[PDB]
Amino acid sequence: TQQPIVTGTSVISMKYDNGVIIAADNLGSYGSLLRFNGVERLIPVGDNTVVGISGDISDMQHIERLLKDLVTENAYDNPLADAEEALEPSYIFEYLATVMYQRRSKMNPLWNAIIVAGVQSNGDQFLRYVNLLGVTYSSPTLATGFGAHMANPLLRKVVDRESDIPKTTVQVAEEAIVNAMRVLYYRDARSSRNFSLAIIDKNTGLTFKKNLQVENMKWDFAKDIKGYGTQKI
Amino acid sequence: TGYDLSNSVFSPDGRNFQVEYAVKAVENGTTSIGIKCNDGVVFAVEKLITSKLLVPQKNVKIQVVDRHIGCVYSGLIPDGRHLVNRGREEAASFKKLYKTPIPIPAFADRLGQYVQAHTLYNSVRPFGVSTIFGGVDKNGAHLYMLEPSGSYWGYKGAATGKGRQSAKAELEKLVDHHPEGLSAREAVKQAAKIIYLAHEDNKEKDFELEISWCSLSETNGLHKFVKGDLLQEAIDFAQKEIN
Repeated sequence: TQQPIVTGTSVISMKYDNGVIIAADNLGSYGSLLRFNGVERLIPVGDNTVVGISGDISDMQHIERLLKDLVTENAYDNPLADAEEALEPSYIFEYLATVMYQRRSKMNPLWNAIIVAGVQSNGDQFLRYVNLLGVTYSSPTLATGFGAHMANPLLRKVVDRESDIPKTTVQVAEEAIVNAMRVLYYRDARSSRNFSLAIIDKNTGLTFKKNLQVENMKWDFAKDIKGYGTQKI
Repeated sequence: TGYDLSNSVFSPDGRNFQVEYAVKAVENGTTSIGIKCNDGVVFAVEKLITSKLLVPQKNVKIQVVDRHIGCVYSGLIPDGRHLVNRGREEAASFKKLYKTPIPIPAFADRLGQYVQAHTLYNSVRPFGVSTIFGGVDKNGAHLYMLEPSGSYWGYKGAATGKGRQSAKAELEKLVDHHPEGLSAREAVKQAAKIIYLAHEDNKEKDFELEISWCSLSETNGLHKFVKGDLLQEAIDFAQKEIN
């Protein structure tokens, strides 16, 4: 039985025609206090997977170490560690999904929601969710926390079902993700303007973008809003 | 007498005959060497091709520990694997607690204490391997050689197996002719030659060469296997020297 302390908010993601996009802000909240501002919540495993983690940061840091140690262990007695026997997104996910459920079953969970985004060796897109309860699911768009309530609706307008994935380009997909991150900044009280975004493409590979900012924000209309009803001045 | 029948028993000399008997198993094994260089280490080993049926390049004997340490050994191969499995546990629990990857001298003692522990009781057998290993850490490059007794030292060059004396003689010449230091790419070529020269003591069956290396500049401090063009370049260099 835990209670989360230092926390990370929404992780959002979606599939497009050649791969997957995943994003998460760089904030480590401490309740209402916006305590830490240089937190990287997207962690790449190899050159073909990115694990996005929300929830308790101390448990995120534990998961980082497990993934780091997984890469090491995979290399042992493995001549094809950088080729045919390299780590797949599906391997990395299932491992995490096992650990998450084992910990919830011991009544001592890793207080996290995790999205494993990547591209398999055969070129297929991989995107799957797992959380502190060991609940897993997959969808063309996945999001945690507030992202589930606000981002998914916006991302589903682009990719509403499986057949929309080949029609969606990386430019369109990234634009929707960046738009969603702005909406979350408007409305999520535990979000920050600064964020990281990662693109795993089957052709161009892993592109990890750091220090992005929410921009093109509409605040001008606020000047016209006076009082809460009757007040004219 | 009967002092040699049980492990951990002192003879009247003050010797543990069971450990010396384990050394005989090491002496019986194939040749393996280690060469310390400017900013790293190089490991090489003789792989006897018993038959045509052996798949080339697919019976790897050199093992990696963590991401920065290389291990090679001569003698009873399974014993060497058991030792490396332990090393990996030791290295993992070090990194787990102290964050930093295990230093090579620290790692060397972890194996040393474990092998030494197998000379303390009659319910276990001493290790039938001499292990040459090392890597690059915060303090630079380190090469070690560990023996059945648990004895290990730091080395400029190390050799063990059936062609150890031939290899040692060739290693001593390098140390004399290169006081300022040997480069990583040079050490790989020399390693190949020395394995070929040490193969004269095991020349019934022909062999397969296998080399690995850690180097701060060449491999970025990480352990990697020497493959493809770099391997064939080293083989050709060795072929030219024997003739």
